This record gives sequence, C-alpha cells and structure tokens, in this order.
Amino acid sequence: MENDKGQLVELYVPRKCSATNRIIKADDHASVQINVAKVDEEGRAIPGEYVTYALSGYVRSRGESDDSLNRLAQNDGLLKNVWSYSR
Amino acid sequence: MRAKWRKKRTRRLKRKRRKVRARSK
Amino acid sequence: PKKRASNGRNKKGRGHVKPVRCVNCSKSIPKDKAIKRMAIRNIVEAAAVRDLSEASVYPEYALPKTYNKLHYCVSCAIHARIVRVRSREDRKNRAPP
Amino acid sequence: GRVRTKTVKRASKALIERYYPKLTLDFQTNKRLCDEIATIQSKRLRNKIAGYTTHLMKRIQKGPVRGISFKLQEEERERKDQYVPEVSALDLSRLNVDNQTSDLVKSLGLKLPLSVINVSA
Amino acid sequence: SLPATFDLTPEDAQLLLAANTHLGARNVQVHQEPYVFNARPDGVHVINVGKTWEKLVLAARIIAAIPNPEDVVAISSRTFGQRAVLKFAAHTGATPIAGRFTPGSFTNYITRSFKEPRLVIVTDPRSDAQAIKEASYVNIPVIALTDLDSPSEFVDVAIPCNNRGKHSIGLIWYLLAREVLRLRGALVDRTQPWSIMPDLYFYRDP
Amino acid sequence: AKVHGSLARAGKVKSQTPKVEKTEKPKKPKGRAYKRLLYTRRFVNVTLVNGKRRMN
Amino acid sequence: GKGKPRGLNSARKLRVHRRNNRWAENNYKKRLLGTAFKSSPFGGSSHAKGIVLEKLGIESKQPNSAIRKCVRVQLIKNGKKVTAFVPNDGCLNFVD
Amino acid sequence: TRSSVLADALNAINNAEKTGKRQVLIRPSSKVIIKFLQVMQKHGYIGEFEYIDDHRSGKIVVQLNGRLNKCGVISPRFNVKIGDIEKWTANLLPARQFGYVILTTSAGIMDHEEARRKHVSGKILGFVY
Amino acid sequence: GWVPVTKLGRLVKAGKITTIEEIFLHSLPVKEFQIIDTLLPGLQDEVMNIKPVQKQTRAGQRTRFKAVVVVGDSNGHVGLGIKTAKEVAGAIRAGIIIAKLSVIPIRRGYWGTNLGQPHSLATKTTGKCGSVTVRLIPAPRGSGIVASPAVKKLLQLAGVEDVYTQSNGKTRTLENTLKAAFVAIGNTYGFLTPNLWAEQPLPVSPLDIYSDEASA
RNA sequence: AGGGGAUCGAAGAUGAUCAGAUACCGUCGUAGUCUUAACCAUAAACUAUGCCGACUAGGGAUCGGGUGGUGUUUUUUUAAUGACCCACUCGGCACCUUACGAGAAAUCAAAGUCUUUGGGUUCUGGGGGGAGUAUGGUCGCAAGGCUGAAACUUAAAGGAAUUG
Repeated sequence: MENDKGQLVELYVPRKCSATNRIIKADDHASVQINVAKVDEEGRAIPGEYVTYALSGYVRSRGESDDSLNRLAQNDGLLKNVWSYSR
Repeated sequence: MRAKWRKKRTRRLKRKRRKVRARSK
Repeated sequence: PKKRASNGRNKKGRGHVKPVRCVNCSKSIPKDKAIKRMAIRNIVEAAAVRDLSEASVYPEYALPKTYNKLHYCVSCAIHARIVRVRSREDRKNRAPP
Repeated sequence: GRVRTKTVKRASKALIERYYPKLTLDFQTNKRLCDEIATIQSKRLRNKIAGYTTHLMKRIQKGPVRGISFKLQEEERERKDQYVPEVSALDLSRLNVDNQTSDLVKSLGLKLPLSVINVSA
Repeated sequence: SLPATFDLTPEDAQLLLAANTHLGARNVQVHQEPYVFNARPDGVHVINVGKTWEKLVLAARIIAAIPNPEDVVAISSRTFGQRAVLKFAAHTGATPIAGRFTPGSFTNYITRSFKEPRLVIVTDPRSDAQAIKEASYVNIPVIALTDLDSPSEFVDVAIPCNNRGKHSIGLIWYLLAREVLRLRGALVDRTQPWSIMPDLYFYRDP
Repeated sequence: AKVHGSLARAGKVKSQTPKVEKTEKPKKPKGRAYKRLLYTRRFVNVTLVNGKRRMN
Repeated sequence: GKGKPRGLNSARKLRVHRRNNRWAENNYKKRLLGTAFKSSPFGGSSHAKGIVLEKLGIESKQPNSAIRKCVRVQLIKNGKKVTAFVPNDGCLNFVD
Repeated sequence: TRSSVLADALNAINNAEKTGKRQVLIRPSSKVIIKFLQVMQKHGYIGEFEYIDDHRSGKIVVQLNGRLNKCGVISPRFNVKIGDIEKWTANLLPARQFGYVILTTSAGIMDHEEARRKHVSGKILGFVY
Repeated sequence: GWVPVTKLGRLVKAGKITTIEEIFLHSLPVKEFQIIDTLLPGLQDEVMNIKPVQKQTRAGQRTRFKAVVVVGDSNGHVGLGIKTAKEVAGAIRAGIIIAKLSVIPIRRGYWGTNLGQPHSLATKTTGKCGSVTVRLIPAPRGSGIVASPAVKKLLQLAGVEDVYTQSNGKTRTLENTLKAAFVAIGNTYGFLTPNLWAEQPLPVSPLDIYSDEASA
C-alpha cells in the first residue's frame, strides 16, 4: 500500500500461496517454495532460470498439496494429462 | 454429611411443624 | 469428570437392560455392564484323564466337558484377579489378550 | 557380570573413530600402543579400554558395525554395494501382464510386445 | 514444455511392468490418489504407469534445479531401500540417510547429524513419518514414493508406485537417478540405453 | 462471640511511647517554587542513586 | 440460534426476559425491594446519631488476638441497638 | 426448518472458502442470492458463478478465489437510516478503506458506500470483506 | 567471535543478506540470535515480570524463575520470549535469546485518508492464548495506545502508536495476555486486503541465488 | 379396595463379631414383590449435551429397504426364488484416525462454521451458605408434588489438569 502520494509504504510485501491465494506469513514454517528447472530442446537443465511454485503450510497440512501442484504444473504446460478437471 | 439424609431429616421435621401446628387451627 | 465414553457399559439406544445377578455376591448388575466370562473345562480335569480312562468301560468314549457362563459385578470381578486395572492409554483397548 | 560401562565403551569407540589405519586385532598390540596415544590415569582402565577395542576389531572386519563411522569405512562404497549379488543378477528382465494390465498399455498408446494371458482363477 | 522425447519409451515400459510397479495397494484407497486405473478384480488396483512417468520426470526436474547436489537428502528407513538410496548418493550429490533417522536432525544444530537440506526424498512416507514431520518445521519440500494408500500429509510431488515389491522400490530409485544424470548432462546421449544394469539398486537377502 | 474482656489496657502503647518534639527546619517553598525544587533534585541531580536510585 | 429470540418483532420477549433475570443481581434486587429502608438500622442515610449505652470488649476473629473496644449505641430516630467501633489508638476513654 | 435461504448460501461459501476449495454448490438459489452475489462479483470477491436450472428452485455453482475473508447475512434485516449506516460499518468491517455492508434499499440491492452516493438507505442484508 | 553454524548465519555474516526483510519474505527459519541483532542493532529489551514456579519434590519444593521478556525496535518489529531457569539472572539472559528468535513484522496502516508514515493498524486483528482474547482496533491520529500498561509496553515496542484494545477472559495472567497480544500483532500480515490483490513474481530465495557460500 | 401370596424380603425376632454393633455376616420373617380398578407425578427420569434447518475430513463394520452384476450355493444340473459374495444408494444404533476448528482442560465430526461476534425458536443460571427452608396459594386419601423468599452469615466455595 501507499500513502497519499508515492514513496511506497508497507515494507515486506509478502508472498502468496499458488494453490489457495493466501498470504504466507513469516511464521509459516510449513510452507515451501517448489523449485523446478526446465530444459531447452536438448533435455539438459539450464541453471539460473527456474519455474517457481509457492505452497502455503495449510495446503500441505491437508496433504492436498500434491493434487494442487498437479494442476498448477499442467497449466504451465511442464506436465502432462496426469490431472483432469472433472473427477 | 449426606444430602440424602438431610432431605430425609428435613422431611421428618416437616411432619412435626405440620402436626404441632394442627393443634392450633 | 468423564472417565469412559461408554462410561461403564454397552447401553447406546436401549435405556434399560433388565439386569442380571452376580455369581460371587449376587449383586444386581445390568447385562450390558456385566463382565461375562465363559468357563469351559473338562468334567474331570486336564491331568486326571488317565485314571478315569484307565478304569473306563466304553473306551475313550467322549471325555465330555462342562459349559457355563459366569457374570460378575465390577467389585467382584476386580477382586478376583480379572480385568483389574489398566493405564489411561490402555483403557481404550478393547481387544482380548 | 563383566558388563563394561560407558566410560570404557565410549573411549574405545573414540579410539576406533580415528585410529583404524592403526592398532590391530591383538590385545597385546592394542594394549602397548594405547598407553601413549591416550593418557589414561589408571593401568586397570587402559587394560579395560584395550580389551574392549580388541573385541571391537573382531566385529568391524566381519561385517559393518552400526554406530562406528571412522575416517575410512565409508569407502567400502565400491566393493560391497556394487558387484550385483555373487554371480547372479546378470539378467533380471528377460509379457506376463494380466488381462487388466493389457488395456493400460494400449490406453497409453505405445506398442509394447505383450503375451497377455487371462488370469486364471 | 517438453521436447516430446521425455514421453514414455517402449523399453522403459516393460521395466516398469516387470518390476510390478503397476500393481499397487489393495482395495484400501486414500482419496488423495486419483492415479488408479481400472482396478483389477481380486482386490488389486493397477496404478497408471503412464502417470507415474510424468511425476517421475517432474521430480527429476526438481532435483536438477537444486544448485548444490549435496543439498538433496534421500531418506529410506524401509528395509527395501537402503541400498537404493546409497547408489543414488554415489551417482549424484544426494547425501543419504539409511536406517534410523536420528530425530531432530533438522533442528538443534548441536546434534552430530544436523542436516539442513533444500529438498528431501523419502521412500515410504508412512515408515518415514518422522522424517517428513521435521521437514514441515523448517520449510523443506518433500518427494515421496507414494503408494495408492500412503499418508500423503505434508507431501509435495509424489511418484505413484508400488512399495510392496523389492524391485519396484529399487527400480524407481534407479529411474529417479537416471534423468537427474541426463538433465545435469552427465549422460551425453539422451537416447542412450545406459546399459549399466538396474540390478545395482536391488536389496540382497544375505 | 464473647463480648467481655479487659478495658484496663485501652491506649496502653499510646501513653508508654516517649514524647519527641518537632525538629526545627527552614520552611519549604510552597506552590510553583516547590515544582522547581522537585524538578532539579530528581531530574538533574543523581545524588540519591544508592543502589536503585534510592531517595530514602 | 443461541438461545434468545432474534425476530424483528420480538422486543416484548426480550424486554420481559431481562426483567425476570434482573432480580438475580444482588444490587438490583436490594434497591427495588427497599431493604435499606425497612432494615439496616439507618434510614438509608450516611450517618445517624445515637446514645452510648455500654462499653464493649469484643474479641477478634482468628487468626487475631485483640480487644476491639466497641460501644453499644441506640439510634435516636429508630430506637434500635447497634454496635459501633471506636477507631483510633485508645479513644475509648472519650466515650465514657 | 429452513428459515433464511440467504444464510445457508452465505454459510456454504464461508466453509468452502475457509478450506481453500475454489467452488461451492448453492441451494436453493433465490433471487436475493443472485443480487447479493453480483455485488460481491462487482468488487472481484467471487468471480464466476453459474445458475443451474432444475425446475424446482435452481442451484448456483460459484467459483471461489482466495480473495474473500468473510461474507455474512445480518438477521433480522434491521431498518437502517442514513445516519445509522455509519454505525453498522464501524461495528462489522475491519477498516474504513475496504469492505462493504450490503443492504437492500428501495432502489434495488446495493452496498453501503454506493448507497451513500445515491443518498438512499433501507434494510440491512449482510456484509462482504 | 560468532563462527555461525547454519545456512542463514554464514549468509548474514558474509553480508550477503543486508536486510531482515529477506528473512521474513521467504519465511526463512532462524536458529541463532546473532542474526537478529546483526540485522537489527537497535532493538531494546524489557523484562515484564518474574514469577517463581514450584514443583513438589522429596524436599519441600524447588524454585525456578519464569522470566518474560519483550524485545523489538520501535519500528515494525517485535519479539516475545518466555523462558524458565533455576536462577533469576539466567532466565532473563535465556529469555533474551528466545525473544530475539521470535521477532516478527507488524502491519502499520492508517485509520483513514492516508497522509504519511502509517500510524495505526490496517485491520482489526485478534489473538488468543488460553482463555484470554486480545483484540486491536485501528484508532485515529493522536489517540495513543488504549491498553493496559503491560500490553501497551509490548504494543509501543512494536511501533504502533494509535490503537484500541478490548481484552477478554482472565487477563490477570500476564503470559496468556502477552502471548495473546503477540498473536494479535502477528495476524496483521495474515489479513489479505484489496491493497494486496496484485500478482507477484515469486522471488527466488537467497539460499539458491547465493548457494555458493554454504558450510562446505 | 378385591384376588394371589412360591421365591426374595424395608420392619421385627434371633446367632455371631465387636470396647459398644438395634450395622455389615447367618437363620427366620410381616408390608412389599404379581394381578385387577384407582391414586401418586418423582430418579444420577444421564448422552449430566433442547428441538428444527444448512454446511465442514477420511475409514471400515453392522441393521432395515432398494438397485445392478452371464457371481456362489440349494429346488427340477437348470429357473422365479431363499441364504451368501461384490458394487452403489437411502435411513439408523454406533465405532476408528486426525485436527483446518473448538475448548480452561478433560475432551469434542460436534461440545465445529462464536470478538472476522446475527439461520429459527423454547427453557434455565448470575459467588458460597441460610434454602428448595419459612409463609401464602394449588394439587394429593396420605406420603408429598408444583410455585417460592427474607433476616442473617461468609472470602472464598467450585471446575480441569500437574508434581508430590
């Protein structure tokens, strides 16, 4: 957020769960940031360029983080039809 | 001690206050 | 405070159980709350099968057994080297030994 | 009983932690060199320490011993973990998938040689 | 996305099918596992070995993303996976943990076994509940060889396979060690059969 | 409870105490000036710092 | 639904129900009943005058050992006998 | 028995949103639910909802994002005057910068801050934030 | 010396992480108290009370002193630590370490019509510990901190200056109130607000960008 | 108030035990215990958890009904059936694990969706004693039931857990 004009305030703009779209607090020690690399036409990973996935601790606690990341990976295309919208 | 016997004791005294009072009315 | 979920017994949906009498002191106890143990022993005994069979006509006919079902109250059952006491965690266990 | 204590077992373990390219499996050899590597106050104790470590050496050389991780052992990482069992384990995949696994292969699309036979009951 | 070469090759199919990785857990079915495919009669559920491949490849991509190879820790307490994680430690950084976990390894740095990994891979999540419980204390992703009935609580990307077979557990670690050696460029040829026998990651009874 | 007792000891300690008279001292400023006296002694002077800033 | 009615036309039920549970309060019941007027030997006033009748040596409740030096005073406006404490160190000599 | 339909609709959303689910099935889909949802949708609180038409009363399938903290219904529908709106907003909103009290007025259903612009008030239905 | 043994300790000592924001943004767990004061050299401590707890033993009792310590600079950060020890002085020293390890950011907002230098809380955040619930309400400029002296000391040490409070339950137990208020000022960043609906690029943790200086 | 009245058995009588024992223990033993007609209106009448409605995690078992399966078994190998096996579903008595959730805790799939406080509704409580007492009503043949204080007295009673 910002005050009347310019000079952004609200230090520490936080991250968000990529599965439930909720703020990951500083004390959320169950949350992870899934870190997957890609390949370029050869099948060899390129260091320094990554695809990120932030999952809150709550989703992992339910054990549903596996399912939530299955659909998150498909929408980026880096995964295949393992996930289906309709159960 | 026992609340069962304080209920019983009071009931036996309810009889007395009810019987001694009948001597008047 | 509550000590057990069933609280002594197996009464969920009856309201009344038509009690039976204990076998050691003859105390009234509801049938579900009773501690029924079955005693099925041989008529003579485990180690006496020779002397009966040794002097038995109708050789080794049946050697039959006695069947009866015993009901105790909680006071009599505990005093009789039975289900006596379990720790708070082990009280939840329902499987027989 | 002759059960040793923690002040004897821990010291013997500590000696083996760092002195494997060192003292051998004979007590007289272990006892004589244990006097100068370790400053043990009492003779009766360095006999106890040397006796237990000699007993230990009779166990590391025959199979690994858990809880003993010295400067080398992790190293056998190339004789006793590779070299697939004895003389066997040269061919372990040579077909026998059941009737239910059959349609899984065609569902995936790839053509795999499958001598599928209906599962007898 | 993918160069379309990562798709399941015919030669790897019978390897998965011979190792019985398709036949998973019995009628017991955790609702978190839609990986099942047309459950076989006689109370057997056949995992889609197809869907296993993408997760196995996806897990390999995550492993290769870790800059320092020693920050990956392979956890296996089950008796069928000590050798598999040991070879996995030889061919990659992959500091292994086989046997007892020494609970508290992810906390109380005064411990002699203090580990601070960036990613942990567990063989049996049920038998490694302590291993993954402490991961959730210190912000660590977890990869599991999840069955169709495993306790997927606190478990990130998980490869659906069979954990009741000696070969199935051993082979998956062999596969999981293959693409991480291909994405990293250790194996020059992507289509190379890698004739190094898969029997290396197999438990021996004597 | 019992109502009797002994009234003969009423004011026993009030009489036994010795009589000591007000020690004469110069009179203290009253009003605004006392605010100066309090201000300087406890916010400028740190003399009564015995162990815990003990003023007495 | 948490007990109490919540309907928009249920003010009478809420208004009446408060009154019946007002009597549970010690202060409200005492004030409406007017016990101070009909009891509490004052007339509900802060102070009252009386005549000292005797002097008392009332004991002290445990744990305590003292003589409390009270007096028996009879109020003028009511004529009731009450016990009054003489609070100071040895001022019973002034209440002869 | 079922007294307020809007309460159940707003209750199902909260339980679904609390547990992270991105959708919820609403029954039996009265009009005021449709109008109430359009107020939440206008501010980006819900997103997409689709009215399933079975011949009895209808159902709603709402798509939920993590953008909703709590949505409520105020029972009973207290009469709210123009001066009394501010008291409601202070009691049941987390701040003065966000959140809307949704109240039904004579000129349709509308939230509190935009009802001030029209300078009209009425009965209170609920809130969203 | 410090000679840290942890991932964050060597990163901080090397100066690779310059602000405590990176620790909070990535929710990096902290295990050493030399990190907190290195990043925040201007945080001050305040011990609240020392109450001796007793345990029945073979000989009467034995006494240990449960110290409560609130730390944190008056700008945006605060940490609460409770620790017991055999001696009074030692409990505070260990109480300092525990309080530093728990330092968390607080969300300062505006009551209305944002003017500059946020003074009050952004939302109404509650906290609970035991039976004590502590609620915080935003207040206009110049209202001060309407709170009990113990809660006010924790609140003003967190940076907030204008806020209302409504406690509930048995507030005379200090630890439950101080712990309840800590959760109340910790939930401030957990409230998703329209100001925080924008998407973010999900920045990379320093553990991987600067992985070259690990322990090995 | 009639009938029945075998067992057990308030009362009572006895033998013990005991310092005492009109109690526990043993033997008798009336009223009662059973029934018909009529009163009583109470219980730890307890799940100490009001009723109706919606929603929130999994799992197997079981009871009743229903649906499907070239399924098993028996009739006349055969069928319809009956009993079983598998899968699904409605309703029910329950149970197991876990805690996003609640609680002071014990614990709770409700005792959850309650300071981010509002689905509908009925009843009840306001520190502990006095006291469910006194009095007045009303019901009852009676025993008693329902309603129900005040004076006075007190700083604690009480709940759940921890170590001894």
